[PDB]
Amino acid sequence: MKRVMFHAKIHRATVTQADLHYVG
Amino acid sequence: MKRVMFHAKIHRATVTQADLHYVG
Amino acid sequence: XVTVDQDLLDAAGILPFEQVDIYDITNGARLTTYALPGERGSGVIGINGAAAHLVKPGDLVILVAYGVFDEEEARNLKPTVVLVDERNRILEVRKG
Amino acid sequence: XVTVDQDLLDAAGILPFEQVDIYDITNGARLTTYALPGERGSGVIGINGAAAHLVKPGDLVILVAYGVFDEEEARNLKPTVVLVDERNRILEVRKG
Repeated sequence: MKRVMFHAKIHRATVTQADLHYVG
Repeated sequence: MKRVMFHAKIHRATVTQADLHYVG
Repeated sequence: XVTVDQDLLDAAGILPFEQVDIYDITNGARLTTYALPGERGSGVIGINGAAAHLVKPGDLVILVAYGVFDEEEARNLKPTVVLVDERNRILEVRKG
Repeated sequence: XVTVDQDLLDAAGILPFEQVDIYDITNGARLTTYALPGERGSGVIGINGAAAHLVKPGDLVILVAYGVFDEEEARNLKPTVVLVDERNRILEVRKG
């Protein structure tokens, strides 16, 4: 069996910007 | 470790129809 | 589920029956389903099934496919992005 | 999607295009998307696309990556945790 594990994370980051209509 | 990666996408498509009671 | 113009699937490199996520730009819904091949050149993006509760006709969406990669392949991956117009005709395809 | 200062990706060991989950501390949203490399040193955490409906500027978040492991590797895994400040500058990195 293969396991799904948490391997990395960026904790408590702050969102700096948002772009709902981003194109890419 | 195997990674789960985004490999493809269709960006900003428009939904043309819907069928909640589709049979298939 | 989601019926997709097979031309789009080809351009995306998404296979029929492949799992895909749908992220709704219009209303913010996010769900998981799978792709079904649609009439080529029709530009069809049809929401079948339960998904109809969340994704409506006229909504702008993003269909995303994720794969499982080995380390080496992951590091060299150049994802495919298909850009389309209001009728779902291809405008451009980007890689990487 | 989510544009992330590549410095952060490097520290995390998260690859560009890798799937990541975003858990919103500010409002409780939880979603799945992928990482895009952002300007190094900018501290950018940008929410692109549909995700903008759920994750807003100013929100505190957690970006998590999950991998698929073999039994042996799973048992010896020491996950990487990147701690950052209010500008997304690295404060510390923990492993295990």
